[PDB]
Amino acid sequence: NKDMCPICKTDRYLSPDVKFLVNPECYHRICESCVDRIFSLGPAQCPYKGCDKILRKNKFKTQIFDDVEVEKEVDIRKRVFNVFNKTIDDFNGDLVEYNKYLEEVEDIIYKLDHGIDVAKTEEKLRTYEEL
Amino acid sequence: LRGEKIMQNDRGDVIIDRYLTLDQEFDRKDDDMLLHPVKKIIDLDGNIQDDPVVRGNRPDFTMQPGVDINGNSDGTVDILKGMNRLSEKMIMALKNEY
Amino acid sequence: PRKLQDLGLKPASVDPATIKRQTNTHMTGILKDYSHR
Amino acid sequence: MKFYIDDLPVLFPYPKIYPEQYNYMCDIKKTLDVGGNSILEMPSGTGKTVSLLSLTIAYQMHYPEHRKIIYCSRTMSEIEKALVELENLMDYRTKELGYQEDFRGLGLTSRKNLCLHPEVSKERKGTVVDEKCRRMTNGQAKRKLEEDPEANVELCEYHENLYNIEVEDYLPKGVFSFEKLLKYCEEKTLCPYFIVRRMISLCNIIIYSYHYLLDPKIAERVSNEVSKDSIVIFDEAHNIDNVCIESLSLDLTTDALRRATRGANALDERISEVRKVDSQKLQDEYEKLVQGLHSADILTDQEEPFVETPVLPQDLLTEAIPGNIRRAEHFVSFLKRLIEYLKTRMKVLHVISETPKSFLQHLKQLTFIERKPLRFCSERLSLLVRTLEVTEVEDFTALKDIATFATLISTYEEGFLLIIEPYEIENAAVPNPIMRFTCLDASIAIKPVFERFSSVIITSGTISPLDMYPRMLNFKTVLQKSYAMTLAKKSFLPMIITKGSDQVAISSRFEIRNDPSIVRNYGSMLVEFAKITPDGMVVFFPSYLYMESIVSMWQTMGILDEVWKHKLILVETPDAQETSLALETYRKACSNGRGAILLSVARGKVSEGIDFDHQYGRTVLMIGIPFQYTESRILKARLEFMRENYRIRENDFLSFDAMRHAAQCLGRVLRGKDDYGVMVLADRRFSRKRSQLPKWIAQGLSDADLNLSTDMAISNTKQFLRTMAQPTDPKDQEGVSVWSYEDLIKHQNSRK
Ligand code: SF4
Ligand SMILES: [Zn+2]
Ligand SMILES: [Zn+2]
Repeated sequence: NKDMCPICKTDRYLSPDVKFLVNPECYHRICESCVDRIFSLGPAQCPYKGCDKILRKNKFKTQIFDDVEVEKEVDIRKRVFNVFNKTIDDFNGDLVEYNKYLEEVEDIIYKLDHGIDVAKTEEKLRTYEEL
Repeated sequence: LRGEKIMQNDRGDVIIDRYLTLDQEFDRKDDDMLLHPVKKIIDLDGNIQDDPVVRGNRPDFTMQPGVDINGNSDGTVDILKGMNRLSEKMIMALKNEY
Repeated sequence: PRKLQDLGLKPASVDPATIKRQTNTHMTGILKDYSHR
Repeated sequence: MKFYIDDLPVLFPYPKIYPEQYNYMCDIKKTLDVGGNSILEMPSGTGKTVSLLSLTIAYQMHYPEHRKIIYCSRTMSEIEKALVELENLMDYRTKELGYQEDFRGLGLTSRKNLCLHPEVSKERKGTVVDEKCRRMTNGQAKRKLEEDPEANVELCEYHENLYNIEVEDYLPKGVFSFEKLLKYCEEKTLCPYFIVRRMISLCNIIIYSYHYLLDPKIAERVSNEVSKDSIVIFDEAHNIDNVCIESLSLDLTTDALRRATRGANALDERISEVRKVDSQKLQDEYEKLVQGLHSADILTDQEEPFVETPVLPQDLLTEAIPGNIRRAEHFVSFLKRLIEYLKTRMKVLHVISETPKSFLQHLKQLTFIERKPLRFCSERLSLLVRTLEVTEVEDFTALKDIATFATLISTYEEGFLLIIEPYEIENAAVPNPIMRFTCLDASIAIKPVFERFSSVIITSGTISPLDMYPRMLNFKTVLQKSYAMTLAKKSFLPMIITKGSDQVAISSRFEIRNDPSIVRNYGSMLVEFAKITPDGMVVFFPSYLYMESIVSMWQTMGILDEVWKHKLILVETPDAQETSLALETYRKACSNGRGAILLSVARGKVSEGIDFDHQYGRTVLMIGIPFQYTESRILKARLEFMRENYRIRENDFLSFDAMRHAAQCLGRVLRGKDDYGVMVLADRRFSRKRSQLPKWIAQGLSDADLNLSTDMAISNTKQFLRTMAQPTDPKDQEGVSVWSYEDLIKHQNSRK
């Protein structure tokens, strides 16, 4: 797992040109070679033991942080900050309101990361983004 | 014992070399034989321990003992301690029971 | 060796094209040859 | 003696006085009465500390203001010397005034230097000592013991015994040196460290190192108790900039970050464990955080924050927590992703230097951490750890470094730079990435000191040139002058050697350190001088690495065998305890006539407070100019900042920095005027640095000695040593170099 593809086990030592990729849907490492073959002609199920989440090739990206757990939080933070975005001037300098607003956003992000209330919170995200 | 760097390229006597590890035990025993509390006037340990939380920029390699490519000590520091130990033992020998 | 170098793997050999194969005679019998020092 | 100044009577602890000392005292009195800062450069061969204490102590006892005195030295050993001199001066006053006046004087240092606990004083690291003492003194053990005596937690009898007596009765009136302080406290089972820190507000004169005044981590607690109008003295402040810069500097390695993730994971696990069983503590802490309280309002005076404030007290935000890191879990996640960003920035392949603003902008881009929450990282962590019942903090020790970095980078933006290097050691098989946060401006750390205190005296034996220090440190002086010793007969012979006996130029340039001719030429100089030097010889090298290489070369050649026949060889080592034993052996060897030679580093531990008065030093051999490593990213950045801001040329500062260290070592040989020694500067580059040396040293350097050979140097040294062994004529120094009471009055009459 150190430097070999979980599927084809193409180690970098024998294939230094190998390049790894990850998918936000399940955050699973996979080399470029496997991605093209399984998803070139259309969507397919993740080829992992225990994972049945479908994914598309276009969604693959390069991992930034070496820790998968931190990657999930940052991407969720980016998704939330695309809807829940405000500044101190938004509350006319009211620090107390701004601090409470920041904590609420942090609370939402925490719930999304650990799936406390996925159904209820997801609806709240959809409700707010419209207005 | 002459304070000269030992070279792995050349080997001397098989019989005598057996005592090399024993000397490492004597040096540690001799280090305690010389270690004792020092007057605060020339106490260099307290100068560096004056601020236990001091954290700045660590010194360059010129201010630290030399190291090899592999990162281990080159061994030149050991002879420096050996001559330092020899001088300390000579002075201590003067202050005998007599 | 060239094929491995082109694919990335370091070859543990080289092409064999690179190797470069690289008056007075009464004193006769008395004077020793002190040619060098 | 007891003479008079314009209106201030001063009691000198000796029947005699040098002309320089009286002139030194008069100038100091003028500065104190007029106010402001001043820079005084007094020779090392004349009593400086005694003069300072004599005048300042009289000043505080005579004027109605009774201003307190703050004495700042550079090392703990200097504090001991100052206290010993103070005790002698106070004893003389007590014998002439007929009574012991109300006076308290104490020195300060870390717990390691004053811990009497039989189990905690046996530690080789000061951080561990602090942790153990805090565990037994935070009060958690006392509170737990009160609730349930069956608790196995122990207490410190020394700390406990102090509660019985009042703070004003910890020590009897007088001056207590460290040697005396430990003995008195041992006989009564009391903690010297806590006694001193609780009496700072009551001491007439307080002595501590520069780290206790310039480093924000430890200065704030001590500074909060001292007075605002007290007298401040900076003794031996010729290297104060290094202390100022190192206070706001940090270095991060790959191992530090790898150890940080483990601590962060442990912290999250600990929070989960506490959440299950005891969740009221988190809510109670959260409630206060919502109110707007900080560590000062929450933490008791008995306990100390886990993370020392790494920024100056004037730069800390007074607003409530932003709210992002208000909850424990949110803060841990905030901390965790911060560590990842640091880790992913350590994979760089070439040196990158960027300002904190650029680093913050990139941080705000890759992740969504804002500047304001970053500034509170250290403050928030100290609160979370305190409420977590973290009695064992071995895992969380690494997190202190990350918090310090976060609070430093997010606070200051000017005069600071961030350096990332792919090779900590250029000669390494595997790259070792390092992230250095360096402070370029040297006046940031000292700015509060020059503003809080009105009058500050900066004195040192080799502080020259005096014009640059005001340029480097943003402050102004009412007067700045240097005294020249009025010695009747030449007592020190400063010489410069540019070539060896073979007339070959000699230099200590690092690139040519492995040269058979230079190594032999330096070795020949060492042997030849050792033959004529009677008892003691101190050898200073430009860097420790240079000493290692050159010393090893001498061993192979066989120079040392010849040196061993005349004197014992002692060498400075990186270990502090081993070096201290070497000094003890070196001093013992010089006293008994065996003769010894000490090899040290000009920028080492020996040169920063160790003295070689009379026998322990009779000749100083400066092997090369102690030039800093020019090819250093930290140094190069520092030079650029000074050039652009203070208009200081790169070459001028580098030469000034090297000379300030060479002179520093030169002044550690003369005590009084009956002391003598020969100073030789062995480098072709010293020939043009005569104008940069201290005035009292330059005046003694003749024009014929600017460039000498080894053979010529020995002849002059032998002649000088022979000349200094003759009985000095008393009449030649009755009133030209030493003043009796009658002579001093005469000088006060002619001047008036
Ligand atoms: S209270 Fe004093 S004696 Fe006790 S552990 Fe702390 S420093 Fe040591
Ligand atoms: Zn693959
Ligand atoms: Zn999957």
